[PDB]
Amino acid sequence: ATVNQLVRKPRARKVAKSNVPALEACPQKRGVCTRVYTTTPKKPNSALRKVCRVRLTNGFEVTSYIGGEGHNLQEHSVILIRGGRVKDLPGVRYHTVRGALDCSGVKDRKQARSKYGVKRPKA
Amino acid sequence: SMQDPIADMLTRIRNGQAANKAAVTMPSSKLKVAIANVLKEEGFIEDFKVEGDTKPELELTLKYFQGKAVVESIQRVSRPGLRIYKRKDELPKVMAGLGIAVVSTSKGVMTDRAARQAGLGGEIICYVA
Amino acid sequence: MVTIRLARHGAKKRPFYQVVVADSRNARNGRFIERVGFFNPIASEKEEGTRLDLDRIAHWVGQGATISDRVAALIKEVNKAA
Amino acid sequence: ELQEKLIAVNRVSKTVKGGRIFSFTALTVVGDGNGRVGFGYGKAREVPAAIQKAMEKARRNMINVALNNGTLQHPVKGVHTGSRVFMQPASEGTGIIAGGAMRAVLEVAGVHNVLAKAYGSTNPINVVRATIDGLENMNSPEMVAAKRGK
Amino acid sequence: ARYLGPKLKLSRREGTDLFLKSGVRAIDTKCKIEQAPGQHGARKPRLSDYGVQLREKQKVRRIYGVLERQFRNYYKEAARLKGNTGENLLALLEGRLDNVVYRMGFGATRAEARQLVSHKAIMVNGRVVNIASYQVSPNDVVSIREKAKKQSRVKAALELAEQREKPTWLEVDAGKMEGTFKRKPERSDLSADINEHLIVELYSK
Amino acid sequence: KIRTLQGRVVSDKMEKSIVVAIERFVKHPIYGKFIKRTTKLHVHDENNECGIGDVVEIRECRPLSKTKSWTLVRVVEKAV
RNA sequence: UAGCUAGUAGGUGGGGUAACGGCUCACCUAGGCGACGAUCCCUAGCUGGUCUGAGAGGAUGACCAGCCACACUGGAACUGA
RNA sequence: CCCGCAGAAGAAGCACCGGCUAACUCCGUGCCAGCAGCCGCGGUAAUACGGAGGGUGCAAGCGUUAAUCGGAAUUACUGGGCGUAAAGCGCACGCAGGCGGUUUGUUAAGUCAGAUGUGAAAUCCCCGGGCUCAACCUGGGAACUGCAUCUGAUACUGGCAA
Repeated sequence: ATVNQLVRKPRARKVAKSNVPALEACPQKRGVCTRVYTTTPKKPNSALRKVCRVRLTNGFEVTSYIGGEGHNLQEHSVILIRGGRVKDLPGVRYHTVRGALDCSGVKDRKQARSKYGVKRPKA
Repeated sequence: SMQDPIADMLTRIRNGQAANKAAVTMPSSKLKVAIANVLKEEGFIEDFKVEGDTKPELELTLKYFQGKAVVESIQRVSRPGLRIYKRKDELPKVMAGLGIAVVSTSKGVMTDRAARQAGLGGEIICYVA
Repeated sequence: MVTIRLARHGAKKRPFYQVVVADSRNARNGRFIERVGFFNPIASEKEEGTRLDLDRIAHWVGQGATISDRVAALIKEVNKAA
Repeated sequence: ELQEKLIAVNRVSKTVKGGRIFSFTALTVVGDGNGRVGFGYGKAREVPAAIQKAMEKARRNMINVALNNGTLQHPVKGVHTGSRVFMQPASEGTGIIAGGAMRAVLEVAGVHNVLAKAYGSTNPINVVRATIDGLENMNSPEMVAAKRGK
Repeated sequence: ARYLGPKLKLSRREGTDLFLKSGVRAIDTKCKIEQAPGQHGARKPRLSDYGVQLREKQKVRRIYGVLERQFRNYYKEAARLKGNTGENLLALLEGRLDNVVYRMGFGATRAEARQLVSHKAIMVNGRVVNIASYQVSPNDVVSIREKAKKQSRVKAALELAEQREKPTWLEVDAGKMEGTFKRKPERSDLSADINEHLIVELYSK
Repeated sequence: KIRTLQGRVVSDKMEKSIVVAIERFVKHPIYGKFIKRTTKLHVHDENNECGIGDVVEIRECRPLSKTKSWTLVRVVEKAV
């Protein structure tokens, strides 16, 4: 383009909306949850995986996946949600926070201790 | 139509050097003879002469040392659609000073060195490789 | 009025004053007209640590400025010589 | 004493009547630490012979690159297919800063410190032969002096 | 801070004597060089370029016994100053008080020199210096006061010091367990095994 | 001396009133082009001397009324 | 978001401020602004600076300084330099 | 801030170990149990899932997330592109803009020199001083990349006349 074309109209950027409609740029929010679900993965892999529907305090309704081994979620309880996305299941972009608020942690886990939030035993 | 003869003959000599000619002819003006004088005093071009009153024209002859060309590259930086202006400290140094720079000053047109001792800023014309 | 007060910029438990001329109604270390000198109370064995410009303060006294107690004691301590 | 070091290796295919049959390729540069740097390219059936073939071919295509002290004199451009490169002297210290598939071809040149960067798409096969002709276009003051007065 | 671990593990992993054990029998039964310990450390690991850089960084770090943050700040300060970066960095690092105490010969290892420093022993200009992060200035005096006098450790260190090379830039002195600092050391006296440029290249990325 | 500016009328005539425009070049802070720029004032005059399309200088003085703050002194190249 | 604006733009005479002033009054003119963004919408206190990148830039206005506008929500003044 | 008391005492954790990127071997699980940032790994031999032992990286902290910039030459001025990929209007004709052949004088509006006033003090930077060492405080310079005025320069554009 020629310089006159620019001085008539300047260049334009891109908004580049982020991947978390959780919005407010807040790393963590609080929810209450309503029920439990199980759904199939996509083609190249196959297993059973657990998710949960959470009705947050901002009027948003989204679904999050729960990692670990076992859980203690039923009806409604208080949990913490963090950033992060799971590529396999279509329609989830959140990870539940293990070992905080009300979601109790896993048992007997020894390797990779910091995550999953369980009181590390000192013997 | 035509918009500048300076760019015209710069492109002409570049293409002539690429095609390995031995003579280039074009009309003349005071700017042309000044730039030719500066180039010849520095020494890229062999010589020049003028002929004709009502339709004067310049002739230039290139320079060779062996089959490799002499004028490695050339381009006009100032365009009739966008001007350039530099202060004393802003005289650019092409090819780490090995090359040359054509600068038009208040005192005339000469190399960058004499401008630097005189400390005068002006116009920029072309970059010779 | 126009006075000559004291202001500090140092860290906790380590003062460092800077004598300046400004308006009375302004803050301690805020708006000021022009710096004139400084004083280091803790100082050291080194001689430096007490400097002024007698000419400017004399001019400002001529224009109609007043004095504070500590700066008056300081200038009496130094004067041209004491 | 000449130096050498491998850069990259990848497989290929032909898919002839019987099925897929393979072969391997290698590329390598050489340098004596005082300029005069060449490269080679060859293919064979297996890597241990492929690299040997590449090095034995690499002895050809020698060039002569003028160098000053330990840094390159003036900037230089470089273009080939779809890659472009840029360089700058940065006299003394700071070592050499450059991207991958560029470090080796410059290291054997002998320059102990230089600054450079490559533009655009950077497939290693194409990127090489850019610094080569870039150094080929280089001029030291003696040559330009040899055509203009002093 | 500090390492607090099996030192000859790092001696063996690096592949060269690290001068940090410094007993009397500098012999094989102590070290077992060229083994690269671990479960199956017999295999050659086939280093890469980034690995070469990281290993050189590990060697230069462990030889002088410093953590990471201090090293990064040292590189920042060296780069801020004029001159060649690598030489300036090595000269600056050499100026640490513990290293010059070791080189004077009042100890056997740098770590024990630091242990001596932390316990209020070394004396300068009639004033105690607490920490080994101190930067010595040209034309200073290193000495030991009388509370730590008549300790056999310093005498043993003095007797075993002569096996080293007594670098020229520092005056050996030690007539009455007293010394004198002269100038900044330079490239010639220090060992030529260390390659400066690679560290700078590593921090480039 | 007294600072002056030169301009062009391109304006109708009200009772004791003319409008003037002035021009000057400037370097754009981004692309380096030079673009003509126009600014407009209002003037208080005397005896409505000047006419449409005339060149006249100008100088500032006490604020007289809204948007009217400059007055003329001399007129050069009378008429077109 | 393509046409906006009658005390709106000037002139004449009176009244009111520390002062010129459509700051207000009665009269006379037919105007002023606009494609080099007027009116109309959504959004935000402003700088010396901060962060980042080599430079150009790009986001940002936390504390410390400078200046404004604000004291339950709407409006008025007395008093006083 | 100094001096004294037998006193090893009273004091270490956290991530990773297929490529991207430093470091691996066994047992149980066997499209279930599951990870993961992209490639994707799992049906009987997992250097990737769970445990054990070793190794690797930082350490009074280490990992997870949220947000900003460069890697991005992926808004391209310094620095990209339009035959076949995302891209040249269906063609012409012409206001408002932009840009102009070639001489000689005049003009100082651009532009360039020199001086003056002004770009508040912190910070950013360089020589030093001090708190046992730095963090932190501070003495003197440096730039605030402009603005305005005055005196000069006339090769190139600009206004003038032939």
